[PDB]
Amino acid sequence: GHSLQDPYLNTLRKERVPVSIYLVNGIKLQGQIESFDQFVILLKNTVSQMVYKHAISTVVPSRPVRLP
Amino acid sequence: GHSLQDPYLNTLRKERVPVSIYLVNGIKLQGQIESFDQFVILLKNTVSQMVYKHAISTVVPSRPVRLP
Amino acid sequence: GHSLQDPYLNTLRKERVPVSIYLVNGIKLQGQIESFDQFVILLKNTVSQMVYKHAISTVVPSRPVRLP
Amino acid sequence: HSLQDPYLNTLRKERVPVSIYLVNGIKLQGQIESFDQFVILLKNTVSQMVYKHAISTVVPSRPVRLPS
Amino acid sequence: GHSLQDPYLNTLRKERVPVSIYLVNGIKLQGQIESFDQFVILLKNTVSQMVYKHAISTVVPSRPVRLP
Amino acid sequence: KGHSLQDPYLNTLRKERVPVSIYLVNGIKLQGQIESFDQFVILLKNTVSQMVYKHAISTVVPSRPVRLP
Ligand SMILES: Nc1ncnc2c1ncn2[C@@H]1O[C@H](COP(=O)(O)OP(=O)(O)OP(=O)(O)O)[C@@H](O)[C@H]1O
Ligand SMILES: Nc1ncnc2c1ncn2[C@@H]1O[C@H](COP(=O)(O)OP(=O)(O)OP(=O)(O)O)[C@@H](O)[C@H]1O
Ligand SMILES: Nc1ncnc2c1ncn2[C@@H]1O[C@H](COP(=O)(O)OP(=O)(O)OP(=O)(O)O)[C@@H](O)[C@H]1O
Ligand SMILES: Nc1ncnc2c1ncn2[C@@H]1O[C@H](COP(=O)(O)OP(=O)(O)OP(=O)(O)O)[C@@H](O)[C@H]1O
Ligand SMILES: Nc1ncnc2c1ncn2[C@@H]1O[C@H](COP(=O)(O)OP(=O)(O)OP(=O)(O)O)[C@@H](O)[C@H]1O
Ligand code: NA
Ligand code: NA
Repeated sequence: GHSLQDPYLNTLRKERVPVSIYLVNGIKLQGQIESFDQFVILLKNTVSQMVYKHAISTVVPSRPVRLP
Repeated sequence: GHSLQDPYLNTLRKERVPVSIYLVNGIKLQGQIESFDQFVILLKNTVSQMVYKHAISTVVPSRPVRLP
Repeated sequence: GHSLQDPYLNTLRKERVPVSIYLVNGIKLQGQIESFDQFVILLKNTVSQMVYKHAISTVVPSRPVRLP
Repeated sequence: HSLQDPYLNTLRKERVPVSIYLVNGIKLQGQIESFDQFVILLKNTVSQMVYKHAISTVVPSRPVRLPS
Repeated sequence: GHSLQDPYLNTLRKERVPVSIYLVNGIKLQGQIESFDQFVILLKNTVSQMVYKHAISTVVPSRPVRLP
Repeated sequence: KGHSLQDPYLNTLRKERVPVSIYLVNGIKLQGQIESFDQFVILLKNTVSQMVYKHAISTVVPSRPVRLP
């Protein structure tokens, strides 16, 4: 399920970790995860934007992180 | 669920906030959200059009949105 | 849910409005919506072709259209 | 699938020559030999299985009776 | 519903038929169907690699195959 | 057959810690070890553990063959 995606995203959110989100088309977004639900992530940095999960390849934290 | 996506689109809709919508294929659409449902967004501006969510990567508001 | 997509496509259909349908790969199709269901749209012209909704980015009517 | 199935079944049973445009822009030609919910067997020189998720459009070479 | 895909893939597996698998991105994989489930295919050659179906456009056997 | 192949296959690569290559839909090649996975994502370990959406993966390729249970 999301039995893993969620605590991971939530850990990045809670602790305000800088991340790169890579999109399926190769576009790289940077920021902190402000919030998220089942389908979108709200990314904040130089401009705030709502990102669709279905368009995301990877989420890469800038530092190692406690895992579920 | 859609606990985040929906109040976010509704606030954009209600406050007529100009948005940029970036499609998975890199095309940028521009305008205001007239309405939406689970699967599509109705975008009005110089050009009015129905946009399938599955083709959307990000929604970038022209100014930040305060959620309820 | 479908509260917008259905009445929007049904209106375009009943009114025989010429539409531009942009595919996810950038290609543009033009014609009239002959019919549609959950997964496909039948686009009328020289022949009526079947278009999977999953392959569509946007539907753009040639003229402004209301949905009373 | 109230439209897709009778439409593909007409194409199959009348052995109508078709074009299948894929989401990446590749164009396949042949005839529909069989299909189910997820795949179409496209028949020709070499026959092949096409995933509907990779199809953008299905374009018959001639007009065909339309499901009503 | 799966009355084509399963028996097609299973015939290709049982008979160890050389196949080409084309991905939506243009990549051409070659080998033989080792096993498959609802979502992935195990494609044997130098190692058995897991191919996600959603990434596949077509499956093309190296020779014709009689179905059950 | 549901996930009767994908789960044990990924589980094998996880438990045996076999290095894999994960190719993305856009051609990009990621490399590391499968730390864990759920229905939707795979955690890929190297410098940091990045999260890979399955919907963006075309293939997972083990650096060396392995066997299913
Ligand atoms: N974890 C990842 N997921 C998806 N794509 C990635 C990832 N890491 C790198 N890429 C992409 O792979 C390509 C090659 O990576 P490389 O490290 O050479 O790029 P880079 O110079 O670091 O650029 P960037 O800082 O934008 O990643 C780049 O287009 C990059 O954006
Ligand atoms: N927030 C975003 N989400 C997804 N894709 C984006 C985003 N911002 C830019 N891109 C993509 O990155 C590519 C690089 O273009 P760039 O961002 O430099 O132009 P731009 O700053 O958007 O210009 P303008 O603001 O005038 O549109 C664009 O093709 C665009 O599709
Ligand atoms: N409303 C839209 N939705 C999705 N894609 C679009 C839309 N409008 C244009 N495009 C695509 O984006 C690309 C660049 O857009 P641009 O602003 O140049 O439109 P255009 O090329 O003048 O339109 P046309 O191709 O009809 O002349 C075009 O190839 C077109 O296919
Ligand atoms: N029904 C369709 N579905 C998807 N793409 C199409 C369709 N018809 C044409 N195209 C694409 O539109 C582009 C422009 O088509 P144009 O009418 O200029 O040439 P064409 O005669 O359609 O070429 P062809 O049919 O050989 O692809 C081509 O790249 C073609 O692949
Ligand atoms: N299993 C695979 N899944 C998806 N893409 C692949 C795969 N193998 C190769 N590619 C594509 O090939 C390009 C580089 O080729 P690569 O070195 O990965 O071939 P290879 O698989 O090592 O060949 P061989 O199977 O002969 O060892 C990458 O951009 C990648 O997109
Ligand atoms: Na990149
Ligand atoms: Na094309």
